[PDB]
Amino acid sequence: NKHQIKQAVKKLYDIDVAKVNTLIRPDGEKKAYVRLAPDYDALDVANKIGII
Amino acid sequence: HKTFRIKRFLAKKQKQNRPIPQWIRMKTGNKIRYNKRRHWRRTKLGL
Amino acid sequence: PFCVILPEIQKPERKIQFKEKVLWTAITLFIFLVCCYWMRVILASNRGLMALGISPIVTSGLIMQLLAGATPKDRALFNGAQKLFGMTITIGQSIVYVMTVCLLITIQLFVAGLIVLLLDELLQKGYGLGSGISLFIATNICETIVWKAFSPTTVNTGRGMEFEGAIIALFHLLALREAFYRQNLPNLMNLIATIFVFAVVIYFQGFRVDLPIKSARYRGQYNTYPIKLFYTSNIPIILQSALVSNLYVISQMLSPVGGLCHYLSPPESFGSVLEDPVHAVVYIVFMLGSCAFFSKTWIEVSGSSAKDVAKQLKEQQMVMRGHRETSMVHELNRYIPTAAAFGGLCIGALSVLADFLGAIGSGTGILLAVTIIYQYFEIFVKEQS
Amino acid sequence: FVEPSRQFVKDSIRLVKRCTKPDKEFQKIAMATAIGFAIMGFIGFFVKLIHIPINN
Repeated sequence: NKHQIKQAVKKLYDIDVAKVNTLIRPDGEKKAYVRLAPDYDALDVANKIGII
Repeated sequence: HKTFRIKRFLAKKQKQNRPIPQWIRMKTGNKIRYNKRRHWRRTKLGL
Repeated sequence: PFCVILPEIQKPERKIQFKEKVLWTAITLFIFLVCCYWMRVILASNRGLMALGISPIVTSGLIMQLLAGATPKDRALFNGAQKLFGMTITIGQSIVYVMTVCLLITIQLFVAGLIVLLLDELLQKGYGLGSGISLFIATNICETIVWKAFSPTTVNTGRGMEFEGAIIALFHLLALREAFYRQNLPNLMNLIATIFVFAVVIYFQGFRVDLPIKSARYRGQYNTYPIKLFYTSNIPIILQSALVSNLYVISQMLSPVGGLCHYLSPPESFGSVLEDPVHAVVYIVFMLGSCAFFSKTWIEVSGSSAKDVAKQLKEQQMVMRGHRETSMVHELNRYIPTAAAFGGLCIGALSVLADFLGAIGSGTGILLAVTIIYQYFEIFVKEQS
Repeated sequence: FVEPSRQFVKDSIRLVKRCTKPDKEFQKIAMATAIGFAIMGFIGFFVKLIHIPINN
């Protein structure tokens, strides 16, 4: 759920989360849009993770 | 308007509607030549 | 209308084993090296009838191609037009030698008129050791490899015996002063620094951003489009900075290590030289900036920008995993433009590190050598399963 | 106004983070490349040591 996803993202990537939206894709996977805090650049964080 | 169970059934039925990988045709004892394909109009799901 | 009276030459159209190319195409350069602007020598050659013959032969091809681009009728004008400039280029260096009875010396050029013209077309077919870069690597590595063999074969002494070599001279010195003066034949110390340059460059050579790519029709295997960190062949980048350095020097000489204008000059000293940093630090700043400037502009003209790469991939029917065709460019733009700017900066910085450390080959030029020998390495590995 | 400079270096940093580099993998990849470079240099040394015996 959104609480668990937010906590997991915070712990794994050492960042702050503004909010989390979730959907369940028509292939059965759950997709989460994690909006980060304004003081965090999602582009730099994505580069740290490996994407983009 | 769907339930979670119906949607999961539909997702599984969607993930099964793909062609066989081509490299499976190269195996030593392969008898398959193509895929149990389902079309939304030609055959209806068990619902 | 007067150019349709010259025929052309034929070429083979059959598979050729690699052994023939590696054994036969790598030889016959000794005739040009029978005799083996001293700073300017690094451009093509050293002797001023032998001349160079590296730049003119490819220059003729460049001229003919640009004239074509400025069809069987034009095709017949390709191999025939090189002979028009073949005599001009040969006499061009000789007349330069004359300016800076001497007419009798022109008989020596009779043999040299056609020595390299025949080899120009033949070497291209086969393995792929063409574009004159095979000549450059052979001579550039030669000054590095035969440098060791020079010491046993050197006859000149100067002040200490050298006919018997200098690497092992325990009888001559011993006590023994292993820390001798490396002002001539630095063979003992420069090899220590140069191997460091070889190791660092190859490490930065393997840097690349791997972009996921798939066929637009088949589900299955995923391939990666490699965008190298340099992303530009070393010759396009380093030559554009080498040519301007040579052009600067020849201009000042016509109009600098001694008795010459010293406004702009590369630092050169054992260890470190520092009297006014306003000269040393400026040199690297102009060297780094020019390299990135040259590398960034090359992709805009060589058809290797992000826009052109996507057109190549669209032609080959390759797509990103979850992006449209139009989003190919944007993902390429994430890495391609900055790789050329930073890759050119890095390769320029490697030259500064190579020059400052005083490696074999005076630092510059070895970057060209290490890259090209790597360039044919990818051929070598893929041809061996 | 110096912001593009601050941009460029940052982008460079990202490239280095995005670029695949030999990490254990350093040993394997660097050793393979160094062996290839060494054998190619040995071939170059061998091919360019033929005209010397003319003077001895």
